[PDB]
Amino acid sequence: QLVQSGPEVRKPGTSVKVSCKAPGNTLKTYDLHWVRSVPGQGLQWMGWISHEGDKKVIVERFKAKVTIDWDRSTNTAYLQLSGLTSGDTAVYYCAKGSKHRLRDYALYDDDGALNWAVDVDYLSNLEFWGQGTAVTVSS
Amino acid sequence: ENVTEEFNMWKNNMVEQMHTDIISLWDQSLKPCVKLTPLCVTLQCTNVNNIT
Ligand SMILES: *[C@@H]1O[C@H](CO)[C@@H](O[C@@H]2O[C@H](CO)[C@@H](O[C@@H]3O[C@H](CO[C@H]4O[C@H](CO)[C@@H](O)[C@H](O)[C@@H]4O)[C@@H](O)[C@H](O[C@H]4O[C@H](CO)[C@@H](O)[C@H](O)[C@@H]4O[C@H]4O[C@H](CO)[C@@H](O)[C@H](O)[C@@H]4O)[C@@H]3O)[C@H](O)[C@H]2NC(C)=O)[C@H](O)[C@H]1NC(C)=O
Ligand SMILES: *[C@@H]1O[C@H](CO)[C@@H](O[C@@H]2O[C@H](CO)[C@@H](O[C@@H]3O[C@H](CO[C@H]4O[C@H](CO)[C@@H](O)[C@H](O)[C@@H]4O)[C@@H](O)[C@H](O[C@H]4O[C@H](CO)[C@@H](O)[C@H](O)[C@@H]4O)[C@@H]3O)[C@H](O)[C@H]2NC(C)=O)[C@H](O)[C@H]1NC(C)=O
Ligand SMILES: *[C@@H]1O[C@H](CO)[C@@H](O[C@@H]2O[C@H](CO)[C@@H](O)[C@H](O)[C@H]2NC(C)=O)[C@H](O)[C@H]1NC(C)=O
Repeated sequence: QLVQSGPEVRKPGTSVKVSCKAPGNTLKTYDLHWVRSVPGQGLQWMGWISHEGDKKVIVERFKAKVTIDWDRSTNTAYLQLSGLTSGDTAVYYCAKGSKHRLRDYALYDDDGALNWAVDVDYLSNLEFWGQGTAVTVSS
Repeated sequence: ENVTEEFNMWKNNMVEQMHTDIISLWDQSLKPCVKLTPLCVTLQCTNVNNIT
């Protein structure tokens, strides 16, 4: 299982922080995802930062106001929100999953080396999910 | 003067020797030239502008 920070209430305008912790260090090879769940509006994908540390994809719709960090030493996921508007009043879930790092077009060299490779990675699944943190913004 | 000699352009070996030569010089010059082996890659190509 996973642990998330407790429910939070924030006055709009300032920032909020959410922490997702794994028990000890048993989930390190798996990649990290953040999701949002506006009630009655389905679920949205906040973004992900992978597990090797080579990706930081965050959806552009939330790129400006949302940051996702990972502390290796404590093995802790950090989610920072800045705008904190009425639309952010919802439940944020931390998920641990796995991807498929396929190798697409790659330029081998004459001698047989690997000059470069786009090797774009594909999302496979999100096995482990946090208990969910409710963030309430009230004016 | 007063000299008669048979000739045979077809059995002549000068042509064979000079053909071998020309091949040798052709082989010799391009050896210290850039090897174009890092070009045989899949090319994405489109029809070309103002043409007839
Ligand atoms: C000749 O070149 C080809 C190039 O295509 C190469 O084949 C590919 O090799 C790569 C390298 O392993 C393969 O990438 C892995 O793929 C698996 C999924 O494989 C299954 O599904 C495919 C179809 O998509 C099937 O064809 C295949 O048979 C399998 O059924 C991924 O799951 C792997 O992901 C793991 O590694 C990633 C990094 O590489 C991680 O980011 C990812 O999170 C996964 O982590 C794994 O390891 C962790 C520890 O490191 C562990 O904790 C996790 O639980 C997890 O197990 C990986 O991307 C690719 O599938 C091959 N096929 C294709 C079509 O690309 C040949 O191998 C090569 N021949 C040689 C070198 O002899
Ligand atoms: C030899 O090969 C190894 C692995 O095979 C390479 O090691 C990795 O190299 C990649 C670069 O391709 C590194 O990825 C980059 O890491 C940066 C580290 O940033 C730290 O600080 C920021 C805050 O500024 C933190 O947010 C972050 O988590 C890190 O703690 C990132 O900043 C980079 O992010 C940038 O690029 C990504 C996409 O790549 C974008 O999404 C981001 O927005 C940002 O623009 C990037 O992720 C990776 O860290 C290396 N890992 C290790 C273990 O070394 C070697 O680089 C390679 N060496 C050579 C010479 O080829
Ligand atoms: C071959 O393709 C290249 C790539 O598109 C062409 O170069 C571009 O041409 C357009 C106009 O068609 C310019 O606006 C771009 O600035 C050019 N450069 C790039 C990097 O896109 C080139 O003109 C094509 N050759 C032709 C049409 O004969």
